[PDB]
Amino acid sequence: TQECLFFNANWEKDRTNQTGVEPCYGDKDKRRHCFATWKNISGSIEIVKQGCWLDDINCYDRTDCVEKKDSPEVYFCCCEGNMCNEKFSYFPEM
Amino acid sequence: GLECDGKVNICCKKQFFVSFKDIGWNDWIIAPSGYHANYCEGECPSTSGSSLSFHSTVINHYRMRGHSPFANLKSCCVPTKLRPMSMLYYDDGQNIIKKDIQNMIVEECGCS
Ligand SMILES: *[C@@H]1O[C@H](CO)[C@@H](O)[C@H](O)[C@H]1NC(C)=O
Ligand SMILES: *[C@@H]1O[C@H](CO)[C@@H](O)[C@H](O)[C@H]1NC(C)=O
Repeated sequence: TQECLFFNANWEKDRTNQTGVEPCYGDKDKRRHCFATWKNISGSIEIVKQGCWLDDINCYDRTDCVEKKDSPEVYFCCCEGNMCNEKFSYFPEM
Repeated sequence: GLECDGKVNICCKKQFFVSFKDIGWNDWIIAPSGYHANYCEGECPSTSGSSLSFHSTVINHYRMRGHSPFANLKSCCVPTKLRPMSMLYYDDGQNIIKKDIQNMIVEECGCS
């Protein structure tokens, strides 16, 4: 009963699916996550990838998918919860 | 297996963090910036884990029954269980790639 939004901007080159819902599989007693990585050129957001993410503490106890790093070239996002990567936000931690 | 708690130099899993910034890998690794790789350390006196493999179990069964040369072999702290881990890095053609790389984090340490 765990799944994440799947999106691959490189679907053509990789010859894989472009969208869909990816089921998250992980070892017992190990958490599961969703991830989102995009670009933010002057406000126009361009998603790069979205899908399941393996057990990562950095993603623990986060129902919101937020990027807290300061102005990265490629924004990353990870979170806990079904479709938690459905939406993402930017809130740098200073 | 066991986690290292000092004093006792038995085979235990010592925690260890790898910072991609340190080894100069953050230029091609978007996420994460680092991770807990860990390693194994500790002397092994007379397979000394908690949940081994079929092969280690069969040979261990020959060891605990006196059948040599197993009683003439070294025993050393080595990783027994290894965990995969997700990474978002750059391809050789500067393409953003996400993979579930295997044998990334040492979870259990045992004696060979
Ligand atoms: C990929 O897309 C095809 C066509 O929609 C579908 O049949 C298949 O199950 C999908 N696979 C995954 C892993 O999403
Ligand atoms: C980056 O995207 C977020 C929404 O996810 C937005 O709030 C922010 O303004 C964007 N960055 C810039 C520089 O516009």
